[PDB]
Amino acid sequence: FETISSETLHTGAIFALRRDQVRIVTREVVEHFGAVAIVAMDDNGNIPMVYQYRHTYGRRLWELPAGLLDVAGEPPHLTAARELREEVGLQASTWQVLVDLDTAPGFSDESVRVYLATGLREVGRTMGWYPIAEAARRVLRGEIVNSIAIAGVLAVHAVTTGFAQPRPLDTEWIDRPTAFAARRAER
Amino acid sequence: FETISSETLHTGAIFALRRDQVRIVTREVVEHFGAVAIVAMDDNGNIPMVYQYRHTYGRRLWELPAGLLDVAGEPPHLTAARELREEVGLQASTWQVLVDLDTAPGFSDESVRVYLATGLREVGRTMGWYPIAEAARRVLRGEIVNSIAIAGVLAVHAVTTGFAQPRPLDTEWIDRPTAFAARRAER
Ligand SMILES: Nc1ncnc2c1ncn2C1O[C@H](COP(=O)(O)CP(=O)(O)O)[C@@H](O)[C@H]1O
Ligand SMILES: Nc1ncnc2c1ncn2C1O[C@H](COP(=O)(O)CP(=O)(O)O)[C@@H](O)[C@H]1O
Ligand SMILES: [Mn+2]
Ligand SMILES: [Mn+2]
Repeated sequence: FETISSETLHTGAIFALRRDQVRIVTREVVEHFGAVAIVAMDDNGNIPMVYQYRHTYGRRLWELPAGLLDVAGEPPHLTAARELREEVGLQASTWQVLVDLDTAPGFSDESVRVYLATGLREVGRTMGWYPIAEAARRVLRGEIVNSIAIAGVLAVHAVTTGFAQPRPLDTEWIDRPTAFAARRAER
Repeated sequence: FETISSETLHTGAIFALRRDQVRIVTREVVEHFGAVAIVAMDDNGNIPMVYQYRHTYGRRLWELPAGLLDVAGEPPHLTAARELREEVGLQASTWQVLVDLDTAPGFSDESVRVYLATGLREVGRTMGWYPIAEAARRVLRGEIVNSIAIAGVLAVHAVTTGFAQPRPLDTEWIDRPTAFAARRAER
């Protein structure tokens, strides 16, 4: 395939809308910053989750601590470590890559890197703590629907059961977004 | 919270962009049709997956058979049964709800219902067949990143391991989108 022409329709606060012609076909893309989420597992197999209101659905959803990659030039896991601290007041000595997910491949370039933080330390000075098995059962019961949350909860669940393994921080993040950030539409 | 004012910025082919003022805060929302995906598991624990090019990432991704809810008034599982047939040429006698996922809760109202189709029959007249365990290991290895795919693969993996259970077709789909379809911006 090949992009014959790109046309920017709208630039917003956190994303930009663009319309391209391909291969001929029309493809409207939503350029996003990209984001990072954290699955902080403690010594007893529990992870913290936040209950946040999502205007898109008009209700609160259970999710993993997460943030947008809106900090130009800042390393993803640095962003992730900051959000973990600010969201649930936790510092972690060990960071690994749990799972990368492309949220809506159909119309957006957003990709989210989910980290697995361990060696937890309570620092600083709404949310709840869930045993991984429960968080997982909550997913399968529809109580956790946020795609990022589902991916992280079930991934660490595969790890906690010995089925799979975490990964190094230098693991390549293939689809990390760059378009919107490259615009640098701020001043 | 409360929407003080909604402003439609752009209506596209498969989604519409809208900007609302809330509670005051600005929230730009991408109205989507919603979609359905299928995890068709055969008598031996294998599921079919398609390899499709995603312009948003400029490469091909491994995904579950899926379709947009662009068929006005058509029941979701009917849409799902049609896509399963057209995508991998399979008919299924048993349909259950596996998992619902809200793709990018941060800026879109898109929600996807993932079904678990069993009692498979090859009908009709690129894709591949994967043992659930492998598909799962592929997710944890980053070879499967599509959020819908990750959610479906790992969910059916929790079911195949006896950890969780599928669900009835009448299971409420809380976040099923309605905004864009309610516009009926076609003729
Ligand atoms: N980002 C986009 N912008 C404009 N049209 C899109 C689009 N993404 C998909 N479409 C389209 O919507 C219709 C069906 O698309 P797909 O069957 O590729 C969706 P799916 O497998 O990605 O869920 C096609 O006719 C095509 O116009
Ligand atoms: N859909 C949207 N439209 C306009 N601004 C948005 C937005 N979604 C989030 N923002 C915002 O981006 C900044 C941080 O947002 P959040 O920390 O709520 C993101 P996250 O937990 O949803 O990943 C806020 O200053 C706010 O403007
Ligand atoms: Mn956040
Ligand atoms: Mn499709």
